[PDB]
Amino acid sequence: YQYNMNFEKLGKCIIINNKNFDKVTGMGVRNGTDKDAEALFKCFRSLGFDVIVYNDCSCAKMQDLLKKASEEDHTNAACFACILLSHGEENVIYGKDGVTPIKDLTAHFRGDRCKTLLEKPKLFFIQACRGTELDDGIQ
Amino acid sequence: TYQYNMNFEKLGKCIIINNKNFDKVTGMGVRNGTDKDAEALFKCFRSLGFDVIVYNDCSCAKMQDLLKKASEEDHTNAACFACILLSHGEENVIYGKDGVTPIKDLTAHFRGDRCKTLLEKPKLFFIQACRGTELDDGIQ
Amino acid sequence: YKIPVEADFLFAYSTVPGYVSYRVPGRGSWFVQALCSILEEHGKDLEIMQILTRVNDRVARHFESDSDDPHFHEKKQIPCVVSMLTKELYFSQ
Amino acid sequence: YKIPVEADFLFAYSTVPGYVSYRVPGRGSWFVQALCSILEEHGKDLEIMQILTRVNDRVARHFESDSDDPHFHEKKQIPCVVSMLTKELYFSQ
Amino acid sequence: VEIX
Amino acid sequence: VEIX
Repeated sequence: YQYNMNFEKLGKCIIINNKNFDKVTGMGVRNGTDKDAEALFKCFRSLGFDVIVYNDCSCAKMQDLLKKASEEDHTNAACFACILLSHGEENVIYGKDGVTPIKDLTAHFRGDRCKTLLEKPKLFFIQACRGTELDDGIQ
Repeated sequence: TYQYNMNFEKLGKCIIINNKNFDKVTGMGVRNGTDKDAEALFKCFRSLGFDVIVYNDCSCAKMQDLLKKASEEDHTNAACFACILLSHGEENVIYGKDGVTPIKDLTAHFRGDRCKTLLEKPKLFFIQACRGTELDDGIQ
Repeated sequence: YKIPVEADFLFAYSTVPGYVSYRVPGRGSWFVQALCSILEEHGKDLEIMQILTRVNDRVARHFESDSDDPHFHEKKQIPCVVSMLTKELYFSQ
Repeated sequence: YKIPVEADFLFAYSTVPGYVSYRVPGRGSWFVQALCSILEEHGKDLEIMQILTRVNDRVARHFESDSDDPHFHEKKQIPCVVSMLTKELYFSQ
Repeated sequence: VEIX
Repeated sequence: VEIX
């Protein structure tokens, strides 16, 4: 009933910390994201992840990063975690240069596309907007 | 304070929408098997303590109004609300016999600002429907 | 004092976005019949996410679509839980 | 014998579909700061859905926008957990 | 099996 | 507060 955590490693943790964006994108600097990223780094480090923080990544870069992790050998890892900190719209997230779909980033880890994380939890934590609606609250 | 408070006169309403037959114009088949779904579900949710109601072959207008009116009822002495949708579906959308209507519009009736008597109370939607056409092939 | 309007919803979809969901004319659909079976056994003692996670496991493991089956040769399905709940949910007491 | 390719994923979105998510230049974003604090206190002893549920609650309850805010004005946010997990997940043992 |  |  629980995932088996008896492994040499908890697993890899990728943190993508997009802060500064190309002016072509029209998007502001994401002030505050550094205090996020380093708070994230200690937490997931303290959990037991091997955390690496990449900054201001392009869409191609973001793709490459997850593609590469997809291709690593996770045989001795319990699980995988990826954390995305950026601007966003629904189903898509911003690189420095523009947008790329979240599905494409995560698809690399599908069971048929990453056999050493089969039956293993694959965790994506995403701090980004998903549209423009506001929630006004009540009570 | 880490669990929802379940001390209420009754657990709550369970609405089951059992769409089986569809208008030919929609191009959608009879959903053989859905009756056994619907029938396992009411027996099941009745046994938990819900006040279960089963609706059959609803139009989109029917589905909307029904959930709208349910939203507008008094849920003050109810712990929670459950709704189960059994129909054809495509991504973000679910079929009436008449055509399609979005899941968001159906559920929005119960938002905190639009159904104050289920405020701070769990609202459950169980959806048996397709969400697109992709197939999953498996692995190992 | 205030509460988000989209809060305290939970959505238990029979399948993941973009994908198909399976129904057996004799027996019923995989998701529902896995759902009920687990609720009949554990509805009264397990938290809602536990229940739905166990449902995820059974639909994923216990079900395939057979080889002689035309249209859809040995196919798989995984459900999809969307939780905006703010507390643990037990159906008792 | 087989397993769906979309299984065993979990997505912890900072917000629900269609909506915005908030960030404070001095302190950080609401979701991340709630996430970390809950992980800091409970990462090794609570199951992940419990963890993420508690995070939903804090973001839901502990945060507002004053009204003095020039653009947004007393707002609120609710995060969004999407689980295709098939087991309970604990980060220890 | 059939599909919804 | 800014939005992402």
